[PDB]
Amino acid sequence: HISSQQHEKAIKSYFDEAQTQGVIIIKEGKNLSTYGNALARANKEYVPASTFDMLNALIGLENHKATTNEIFKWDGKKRTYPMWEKDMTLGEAMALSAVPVYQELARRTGLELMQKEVKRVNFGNTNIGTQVDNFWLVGPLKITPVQEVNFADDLAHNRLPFKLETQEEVKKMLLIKEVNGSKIYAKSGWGMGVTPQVGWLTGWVEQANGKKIPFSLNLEMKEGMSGSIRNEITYKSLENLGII
Ligand SMILES: C[C@@H](O)[C@H]1C(=O)N2C(C(=O)O)=C(S[C@@H]3CN[C@H](C(N)=O)C3)[C@H](C)[C@H]12
Repeated sequence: HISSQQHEKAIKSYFDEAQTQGVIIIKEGKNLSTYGNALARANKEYVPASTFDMLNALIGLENHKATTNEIFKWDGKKRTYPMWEKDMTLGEAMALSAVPVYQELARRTGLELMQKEVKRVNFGNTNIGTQVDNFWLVGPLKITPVQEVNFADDLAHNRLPFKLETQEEVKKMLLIKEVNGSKIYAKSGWGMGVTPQVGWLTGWVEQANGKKIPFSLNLEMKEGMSGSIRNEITYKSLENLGII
């Protein structure tokens, strides 16, 4: 019905109007489409930031460093975001993007096991360096938007090298919206200790019929933008292409 010229124009506009630069890669079956107002970002490397939480969770549960019911006690230190100053499960930590909890998990896994697991899964550039607790925030781990949607495709279809149980455990943590009768599973990332800042929203749509449509939005965050513009742009784009 609508031409691809209009889809492309509309999706470019969503990025234009938020005063950023970025892309969203969508995958339908085995076919990858690139949209936004900066198409050349697609194969450039950025730190994954809290998008890593997904894999971190996978590794931790697979290797029995945590339980889905386990309560990570707040240590009582002042937290940069007060929504973090509480006890939570990996699940609650996923929604809140509670880095302290994910750092605990990283420490439990340990640098050695972390390095092996990330080679094994072949995630991004696969280098995690020497600091087990911040590699996903400031480097040297980097990944492309194309890689991210492929990782999201793997996970949506349970193709990652981990028990099915582990995958389902981690996926249940990822539900962020129900729209129309479709479900949006995804994780945000905001890389604040890199210059310029990067923003991510990776996951998939599970439609009523059962098909799964993976996506990765990636754009530059600039000082004093709201994090939800990542969501908003993603939603409009999925809706423009009638994926929701
Ligand atoms: C919407 C917004 O308030 C909140 C949110 O969501 N964000 C995310 C996210 O999507 O990864 C983070 S992560 C954190 C920021 N500083 C840490 C760092 N060294 O980069 C990592 C914020 C808490 C920001």
